[PDB]
Amino acid sequence: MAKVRIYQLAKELGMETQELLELLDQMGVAYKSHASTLEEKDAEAVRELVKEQRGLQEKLAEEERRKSLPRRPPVVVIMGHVDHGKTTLLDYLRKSRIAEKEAGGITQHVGAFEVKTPQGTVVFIDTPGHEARGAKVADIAVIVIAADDGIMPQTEEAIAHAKAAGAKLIFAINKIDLPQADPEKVKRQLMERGFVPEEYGGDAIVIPISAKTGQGVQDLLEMILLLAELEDYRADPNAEPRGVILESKLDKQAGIIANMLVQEGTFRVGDYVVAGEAYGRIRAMMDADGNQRKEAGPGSAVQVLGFQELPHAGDVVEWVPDLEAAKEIAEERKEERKAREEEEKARR
Ligand SMILES: Nc1nc2c(ncn2[C@@H]2O[C@H](COP(=O)(O)OP(=O)(O)OP(=O)(O)O)[C@@H](O)[C@H]2O)c(=O)[nH]1
Ligand SMILES: [Mg+2]
Repeated sequence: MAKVRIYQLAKELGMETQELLELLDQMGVAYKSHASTLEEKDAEAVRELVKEQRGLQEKLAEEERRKSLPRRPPVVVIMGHVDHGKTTLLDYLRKSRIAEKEAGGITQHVGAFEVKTPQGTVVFIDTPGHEARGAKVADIAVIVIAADDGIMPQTEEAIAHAKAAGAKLIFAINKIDLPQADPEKVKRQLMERGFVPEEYGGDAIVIPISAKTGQGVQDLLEMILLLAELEDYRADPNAEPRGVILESKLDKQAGIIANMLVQEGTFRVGDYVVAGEAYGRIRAMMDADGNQRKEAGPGSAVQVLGFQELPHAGDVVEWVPDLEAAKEIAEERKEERKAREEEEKARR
């Protein structure tokens, strides 16, 4: 130092000889060999210019990986005709989820539950129902058909709903344990309706299963996760929090509560949110496993406390910066709802 030789400075910077010589050439600093001596002006300039380029590349790298978003579990709705085994399938799926013991894990109903597999986690919507807009909830819809019954128009219509809901269809032929079961009949029904099973070279997905047995139900999961990978579901935990109201109700010893599914961003306790005209602050959050949750990320379905009113199902839960923002946004929707219902006076 004062003055330093190039081979010494290179050892300081953990740098290769030719690397530093290349760099010096760029800078316009003349030398002879790496044995040559550097002026302190040049040396300090090198020390600094090395810092820039290094930090910059780490900056370029860090901002490159964040460009790639974390994945999210698939959200799955189960549908079908009455008696076709919908509920039993749902109920079974719960039972397979804790294969261990009580509890622990109060297993409270947050409007959805998660089935964790060695492949990955699947989010199943658990709530009514028959289904009788709103915001997109399920990525995947599972259309259940009894093998001993087959395709009713009810099933046909539950199919067209999921297509209007933008959900990828998965057909499950159920009750295959019955002697009067006819899975082939159902395939022909699906085909004549324009859904061609993969085995026949079409894009339709058909998994035979028994909600009674548990037979092939494992296959159904692997396929969901499979199609999930095909669709590559992902969400940004850092975006402005966005979610959807599954169900909202009243526990008299509690008061207004809401079951919410998180889609984008991360909700936290203390956040102000507005769902439709409903709003409030988040006092607490509780998951399917019962834990009191500080934060909720995409795929998380949680119990929410602190809404002022009961929010409508399927409404979008959206983060807001403060209480005054919640009021104004929620109120503005009320005015239009009110006044446009007086547009519903005449003549409609
Ligand atoms: N043999 C057989 N019976 C089943 C199977 N799955 C469901 N069931 C029977 O189907 C009957 C009613 O179907 P659920 O499982 O309750 O489905 P669900 O509640 O009727 O569905 P929705 O009426 O549309 O609400 C029950 O008696 C079940 O025992 C199955 O995989 N095999
Ligand atoms: Mg039922």
